[PDB]
Amino acid sequence: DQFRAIIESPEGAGHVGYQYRRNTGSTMRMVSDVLDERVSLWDFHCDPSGNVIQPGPNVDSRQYLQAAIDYVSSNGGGTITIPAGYTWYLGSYGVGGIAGHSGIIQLRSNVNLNIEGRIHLSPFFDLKPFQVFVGFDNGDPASSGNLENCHIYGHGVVDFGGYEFGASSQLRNGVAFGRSYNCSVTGITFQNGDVTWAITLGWNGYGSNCYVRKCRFINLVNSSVNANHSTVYVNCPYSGVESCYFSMSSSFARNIACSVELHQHDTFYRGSTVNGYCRGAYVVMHAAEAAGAGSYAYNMQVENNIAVIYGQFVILGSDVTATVSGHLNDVIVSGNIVSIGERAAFSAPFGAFIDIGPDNSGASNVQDIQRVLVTGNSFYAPANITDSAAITLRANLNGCTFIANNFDCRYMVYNAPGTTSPVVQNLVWDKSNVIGGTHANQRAGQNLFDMQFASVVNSTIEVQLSCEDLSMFSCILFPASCQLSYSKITVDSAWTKSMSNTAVFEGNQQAGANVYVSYPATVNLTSYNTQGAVPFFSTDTNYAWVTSAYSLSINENLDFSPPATYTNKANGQLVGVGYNEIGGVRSVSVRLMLQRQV
Amino acid sequence: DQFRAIIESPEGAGHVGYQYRRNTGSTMRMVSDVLDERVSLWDFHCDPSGNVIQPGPNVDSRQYLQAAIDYVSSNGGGTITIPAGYTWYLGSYGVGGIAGHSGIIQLRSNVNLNIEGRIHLSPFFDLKPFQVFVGFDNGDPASSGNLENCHIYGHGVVDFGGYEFGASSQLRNGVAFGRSYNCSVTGITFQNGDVTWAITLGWNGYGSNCYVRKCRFINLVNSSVNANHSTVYVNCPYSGVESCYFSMSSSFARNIACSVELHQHDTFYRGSTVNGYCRGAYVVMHAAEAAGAGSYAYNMQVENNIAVIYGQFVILGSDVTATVSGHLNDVIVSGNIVSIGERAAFSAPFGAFIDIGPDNSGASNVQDIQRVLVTGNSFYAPANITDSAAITLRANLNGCTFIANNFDCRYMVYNAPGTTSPVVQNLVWDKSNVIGGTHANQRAGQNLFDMQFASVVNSTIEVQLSCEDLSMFSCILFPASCQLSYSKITVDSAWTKSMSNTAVFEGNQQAGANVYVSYPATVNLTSYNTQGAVPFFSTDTNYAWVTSAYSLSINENLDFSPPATYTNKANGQLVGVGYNEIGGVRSVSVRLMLQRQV
Amino acid sequence: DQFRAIIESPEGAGHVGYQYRRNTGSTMRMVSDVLDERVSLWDFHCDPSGNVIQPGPNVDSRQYLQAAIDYVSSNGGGTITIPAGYTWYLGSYGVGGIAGHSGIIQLRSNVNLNIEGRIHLSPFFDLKPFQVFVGFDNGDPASSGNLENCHIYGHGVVDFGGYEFGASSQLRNGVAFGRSYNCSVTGITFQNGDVTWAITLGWNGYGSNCYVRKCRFINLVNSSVNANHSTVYVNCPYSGVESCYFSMSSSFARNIACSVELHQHDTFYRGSTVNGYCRGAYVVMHAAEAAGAGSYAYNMQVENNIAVIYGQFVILGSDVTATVSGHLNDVIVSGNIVSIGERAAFSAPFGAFIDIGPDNSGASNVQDIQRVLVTGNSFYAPANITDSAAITLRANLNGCTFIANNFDCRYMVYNAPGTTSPVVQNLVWDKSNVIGGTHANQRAGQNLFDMQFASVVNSTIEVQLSCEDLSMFSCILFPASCQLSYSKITVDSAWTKSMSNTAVFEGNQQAGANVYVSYPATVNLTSYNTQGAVPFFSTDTNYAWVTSAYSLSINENLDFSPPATYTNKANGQLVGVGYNEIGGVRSVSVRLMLQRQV
Ligand SMILES: CC(=O)N[C@H]1[C@H](O[C@@H]2[C@@H](O)[C@@H](O)O[C@H](CO)[C@@H]2O[C@H]2O[C@H](CO[C@@H]3O[C@@H](C)[C@H](O)[C@@H](O)[C@H]3O)[C@@H](O)[C@H](O)[C@H]2O)O[C@H](CO)[C@@H](O)[C@@H]1O
Ligand SMILES: CC(=O)N[C@H]1[C@H](O[C@@H]2[C@@H](O)[C@@H](O)O[C@H](CO)[C@@H]2O[C@H]2O[C@H](CO[C@@H]3O[C@@H](C)[C@H](O)[C@@H](O)[C@H]3O)[C@@H](O)[C@H](O)[C@H]2O)O[C@H](CO)[C@@H](O)[C@@H]1O
Ligand SMILES: CC(=O)N[C@H]1[C@H](O[C@@H]2[C@@H](O)[C@@H](O)O[C@H](CO)[C@@H]2O[C@H]2O[C@H](CO[C@@H]3O[C@@H](C)[C@H](O)[C@@H](O)[C@H]3O)[C@@H](O)[C@H](O)[C@H]2O)O[C@H](CO)[C@@H](O)[C@@H]1O
Repeated sequence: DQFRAIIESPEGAGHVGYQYRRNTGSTMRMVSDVLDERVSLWDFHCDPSGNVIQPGPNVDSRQYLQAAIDYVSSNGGGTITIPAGYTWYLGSYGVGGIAGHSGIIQLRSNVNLNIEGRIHLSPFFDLKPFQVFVGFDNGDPASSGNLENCHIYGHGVVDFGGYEFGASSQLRNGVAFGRSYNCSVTGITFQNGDVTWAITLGWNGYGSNCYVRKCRFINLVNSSVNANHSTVYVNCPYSGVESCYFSMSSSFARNIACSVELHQHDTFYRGSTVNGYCRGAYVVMHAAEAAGAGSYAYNMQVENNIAVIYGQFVILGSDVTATVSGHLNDVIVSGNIVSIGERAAFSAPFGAFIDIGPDNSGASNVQDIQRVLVTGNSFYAPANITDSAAITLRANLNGCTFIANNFDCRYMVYNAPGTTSPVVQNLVWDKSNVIGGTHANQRAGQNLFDMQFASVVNSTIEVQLSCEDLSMFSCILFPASCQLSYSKITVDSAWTKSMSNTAVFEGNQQAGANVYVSYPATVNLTSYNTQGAVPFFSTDTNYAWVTSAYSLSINENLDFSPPATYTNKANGQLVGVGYNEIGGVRSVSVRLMLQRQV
Repeated sequence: DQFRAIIESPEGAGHVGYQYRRNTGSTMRMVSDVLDERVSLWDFHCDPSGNVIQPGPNVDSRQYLQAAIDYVSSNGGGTITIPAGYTWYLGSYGVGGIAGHSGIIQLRSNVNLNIEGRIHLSPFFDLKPFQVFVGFDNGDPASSGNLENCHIYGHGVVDFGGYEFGASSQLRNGVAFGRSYNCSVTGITFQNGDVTWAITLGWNGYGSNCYVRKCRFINLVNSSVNANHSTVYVNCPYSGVESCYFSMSSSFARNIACSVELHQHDTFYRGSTVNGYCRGAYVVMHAAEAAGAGSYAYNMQVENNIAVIYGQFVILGSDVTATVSGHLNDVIVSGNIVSIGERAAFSAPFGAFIDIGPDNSGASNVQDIQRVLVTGNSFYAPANITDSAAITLRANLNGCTFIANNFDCRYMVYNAPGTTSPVVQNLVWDKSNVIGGTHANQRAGQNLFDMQFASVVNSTIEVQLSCEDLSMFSCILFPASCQLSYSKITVDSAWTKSMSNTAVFEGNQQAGANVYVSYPATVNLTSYNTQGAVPFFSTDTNYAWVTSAYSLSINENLDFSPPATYTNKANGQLVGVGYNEIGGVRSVSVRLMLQRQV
Repeated sequence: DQFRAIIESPEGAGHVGYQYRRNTGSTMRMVSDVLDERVSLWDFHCDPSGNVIQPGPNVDSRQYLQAAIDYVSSNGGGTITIPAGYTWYLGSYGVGGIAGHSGIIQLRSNVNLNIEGRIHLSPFFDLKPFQVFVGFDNGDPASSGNLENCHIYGHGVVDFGGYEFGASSQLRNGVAFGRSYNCSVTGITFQNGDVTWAITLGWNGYGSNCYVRKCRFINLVNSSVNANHSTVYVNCPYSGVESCYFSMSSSFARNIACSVELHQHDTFYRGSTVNGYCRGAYVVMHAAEAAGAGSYAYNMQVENNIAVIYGQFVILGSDVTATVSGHLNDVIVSGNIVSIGERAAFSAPFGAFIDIGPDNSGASNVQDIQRVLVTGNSFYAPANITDSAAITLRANLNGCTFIANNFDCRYMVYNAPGTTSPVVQNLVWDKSNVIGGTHANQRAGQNLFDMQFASVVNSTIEVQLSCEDLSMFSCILFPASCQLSYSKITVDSAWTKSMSNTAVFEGNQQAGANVYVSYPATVNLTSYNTQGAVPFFSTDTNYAWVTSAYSLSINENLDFSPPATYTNKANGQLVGVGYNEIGGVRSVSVRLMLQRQV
């Protein structure tokens, strides 16, 4: 039986003819040709005699998956399926160029992985570093070639085995695409680990068009050893994260974990849900990462996300090295709904919607951050969380614009006294920002806008309360150490009638030539005796800076009326003309709106 | 011919050898192994002798599809293809655990359906209830196990046969995922029915990570019998609807159909287009649904949708049962563009962008709704639609914030007089909301903000017109039955010069100690005779509450000038100091901005 | 060997039995049946004897791909794979109905293309027109049938060969879906050409539910011959573009290329990144395109995009033909972050966030554009780019509303003097729009809001600076040729103290009966001699229109004080009552806020 021998051999399929649907005009093929149109791990998961090996906890699938990728790479590419209904364990390190990255599998250009089954790490990796899928082809990323056109997708799962880090200095990753152009991860669930990142895109600005979409990241920090975690790190331009789910349950994640970092221009983070993390996203130009795409991170978008976090939602930064200066500009943060989860005050990093963070070494005088728009977001922190702010402004800021947000937390603008002394320019807080009332009555000894800065210039703060909080010391306070110039600071009178202090300038900074200010105050006045039109003058002489003032109080009297409006005099008194129906010296205490140049 | 017999048998493929692309290092397989990597309905759509059966209107495909799902379930899962180019009819009910749900097909964990062809309901189902795909495994959902990792996707179609409901009490559904974790529907067209829902996600808070993406829902209500319709009902957290299309053509849909309901925390509805529906989305915490995820619906997002509807866009609610109280908070509604379609006034449910709706029994004193941000939306209703409002505020409200919207409809804030008397707290209407002019000249007898409430506290209404409408009775009216306290109510003077009434307080509520108000009014004044500085006093004594007023009128006179600014007196007169170049009693009628504590 | 003959024949696979996974309950099939479940180009890419032909630059694959589409069409449809690891060249025109469209491949209903490999145009097409994939079935689109349920998707590539246009009048396209219902392109990279469009959806309003998602468009203009380019043209309703990437590198693209055009109702452009283009999106109702969906483009959404462009971001338009009038309304532009790329002033079309453009023939008196909301966007242009505006308002406008944007460019509102004279209604510029300072000191001879119109009615401009720019001639200027009525124009005083001109009305238009205005000015006053309450009067008589004015200056004097507030007199003087502690004629120069009816 010669024909029998061929048919039963591995070339058997190549001798059975086939023509699509018996169509006379279709290609006369062999069964093997049609089967060759697809490829799976089963086609490489075999022993040296070619007998298929069943996957399992006792089998290391690494070499077989690598053989599949290497082969498909050699044919110009394709898509390898990792079959559903099986768990495929990885139990050794890869070799060659990915060894320097603690790599397991080496990705190759044009070779996609359709992961329908589960990929699981074996206990070999317990307490060890690892990067599961690596797209670099050299231990030195600077000498690595590119990875192009590599997509990982499916309904499958990458499971990191639950193993803790062995040492804080170790690094662990799921997918490092490397110097990556047109690469993506879609649909995959990454779970059950203690890792540094789940996915990294690009390398120091090298790369383009890399995306993470519709992925889940679940419980990826689990130990006190883990130094730091950011689930997706975007280090190439024209790249981003969309429609993903991020969840952590460990206490440690609330102190160290961030969902996304955006580190190059034209990058985005949109439409995603975050729970249990410390931080939402870093948006930062690191000078050390400026090689591939320049020293500017611009066109940065964080939009339409949903988050419960314990520290800061968006952290802005930029820094310098010996020879390069990083710049961050043209950022939009819009449409996000964010809360600080239930926690004790000071039990996690300081709660904030926006943080202007110092560099990794703690320097606050290196940053060049400007042209940032924060608009149409909602932020909430529970009433007990003292450490919650719309913005913690902890390093030099060259501009940030807030319009039409709803911020319901302890502070609006904050920086800790006796820490950094930021230089602030072009901070714009529009009157359309609504200040919520959750923290009313909690603010004893506190200033709602606590302006603990070296200096403030070209800034606008338009304070509008929407309910009373008589516990606060002031709506806005500038310590004497903070210079203030070419700025507009206003406090709307609504809900302020009973406040002893509204705006406080501890160095009398509101007297500056180009400071435009208005706020309520209580003023004692006394009139002359004259019947008829009669002047009223303030008893105090603290108003040399006031350009006009007007009454916010009713007049309980019949026989006279104080002035509706006032100007000042050289000695610092207010003066206006009221009316004595009957003569007599009058004395009244009136609530006035004090105005300077507005 | 022994070998011939084996090759022609069903085990024939298992005797033909194959090795991928003749690669010496690839697995030596059999053709059957490679074919076994995929699975379709054809592999189960056969008679008892194993002969394939062709689908068609005369064939019930249910048992075969169920057999396929049951089998793949037993192997740890996979994806069953429902082939393109065929219509597969379902013509009987399923059995076992899904019978209590009028179920047709029972879904099982890890078994995906790739629907490329059409699934059609046979006339067996005419006038009957049905739920086409059911993920519960018990008639009692409380005793049901979970459905996990079940995805339905493809370019295919579920067609409900056009059959009307037989009775209003019947229920019909397309996909009920059940107690559903990591389940989704993507790409599918659901059409041609009279159903209650197309898709339901979760059960009373049990479930997670369920999504509906890139689906179409077309003509899914067609009869007067249909009691109610919501196309997608999201009843588990961390779930949502994205990039879907919803269309109805029936008149009945304009009165009963909603596109989406969001009923648990961290849920979303984004980027979708709606036409022909009554309602856009319910966003509600039902106490009766609080078992799986708690009694709070928070982190609720409705964003970037496009809608033509006939009733209300977003309906907020919360309610209670004997032992549980539902709460709704931390909601964002942003970036939506919505219109009321062409219709006669009062011909469908009352038109609204936001509705604060009573509970199912009509109770308006059970709701706990707060921390809602409505920002950056546009709403339009044609000029004839009397029943159109930015917000219909019909039940107790604990807070809602409007910033930077464009509302072009009959009313801004409305509630019907002599219906409910809501208790209102923390209603914030920022001055950045633009009020359109489509309904100018239509408002005879109407108040633009009709404050028909029991009480209003800690609220802000900053009215800014952008064109004249002298037909309206007032910009804002508070009936004497509505208490008003700790609130700010302002009417900007632009386009108001000719209005007889701007703000109306029928119980003189603007006199409250912590009410901050400003609005224009016309006032008659008379001066004393004195040459020189001379007082002017109002003829009326209705101004005991005014803290200051200033002129909005020019002075046509040469020989005198009235005061630019006024205060009040104990008897309720305004008083200010003007100037008589020549003596004489003066009498003038002036438009003033009346101010209280602002 | 009779059995051998059958097995080796093209019917061989139809004689080898198969039963899925040896399941006794599965269908007893033949291998051919299972292989027949899929279909690829390999099944048709053969010679007349049925021998497979290898693709390559020397092989025209067109006829084979067409045969595949024609065949699958005949079976009710399916998905044809274009295999990965191969480049498939097209080298001739198609025949029949697509010839009138210079068509290569004719698409057919229900036949999807899964493009995993590359499709490349051969040099046959150099200097020639072409439309690669055409869904029309007639040379005359008006006589064409529909294309339904056609999806093109995959990780593959359409490469236009780099060939330049041969003549400016030629047209080139990638995918013309035609009269297209439920058609889409997903994941595909279109690159390396000189084309008119990459994708067109619909035809003159005929079509529905067509989408372009997750596609890349790279370097699709390369010559001075190319007349015009818009990458995706949306010409059917309920359709749009989402999550796409658009990049150009040619200088010509900066002058002629637009990323998207939206031309019918309920269409969108979202979540996309654009670099190197002239324009972002046209949003236009062309009367010539009103056949299929009506003469109104409404529910138009441009949201959450990222762009670097050289001309205009969003261009609005509508026009008329002999018998049809186009209307554009109900548009939202929100959440976009856009910059003008580095370029010399006037070196590309005039930079703008919004352009109200004239029609194709240059007519500016045909447009009906209204109910547009522009909110929560950021725009930046470098300081040297004189030709940069938030809005270039160059044709009649019936309404546009700006709320809560950040605009950092040369002009806010602009139209060139001595060009068109638009009639403007319902232009609303809310005070929540933040005006950036990049162009401070660059504005010599320029007006920030340059109101070069025939007339302005029912409009609001609330100017708020956030830093000083004393170079500008004025904040807002109306030439005498521009009528102004029923409008509100205000200039906030912050950063204006040193400006000689704030608001300028060259025809004294601010005196209109229903003009509501406020702005700062410097005024010289002189008092009478009288000790005590004493009048101050302006020296100039230019204030007959002023209803009130108040001091923006401090009083450096001890012996007297000028009035805090003023009204006017019939002769055009201001007058107020100040106070002389000691008698004497006083003379002062004061900065006042002039107010009319506000
Ligand atoms: C400036 C820089 O090194 N950037 C890295 C980036 O590094 C981050 C750093 O920005 C900071 O965020 O903290 C974390 C700590 O978790 C990172 O630092 C750690 O990792 C870097 C990167 O690691 C090296 O380079 C990789 C490409 C190799 O695969 C890896 O084996 C290792 O050689 C390391 O230099 C630090 O010492 C370590 O603390 O990380 C991103 C994402 O991986 C990378 O793109 C960028 O170059
Ligand atoms: C409190 C509650 O029952 N919630 C149901 C939800 O029910 C809605 C209800 O919220 C209201 O919206 O009106 C509609 C009417 O169209 C619904 O009520 C109708 O359906 C419910 C649910 O049906 C039962 O439970 C299902 C899980 C079974 O499959 C079904 O066979 C039936 O036993 C019913 O109790 C009402 O009497 C009926 O009027 O509906 C959602 C979505 O299905 C569900 O998740 C939730 O538990
Ligand atoms: C009114 C109109 O013709 N609309 C066309 C649309 O045409 C655009 C036009 O709106 C303008 O934008 O400039 C460009 C120039 O690049 C277009 O005009 C050019 O193309 C049109 C359309 O071409 C004809 O009709 C197609 C359906 C055929 O496939 C083609 O072979 C040709 O017969 C042409 O009439 C102009 O003369 C030419 O300058 O284009 C869109 C998208 O294709 C189309 O849907 C709409 O009908």
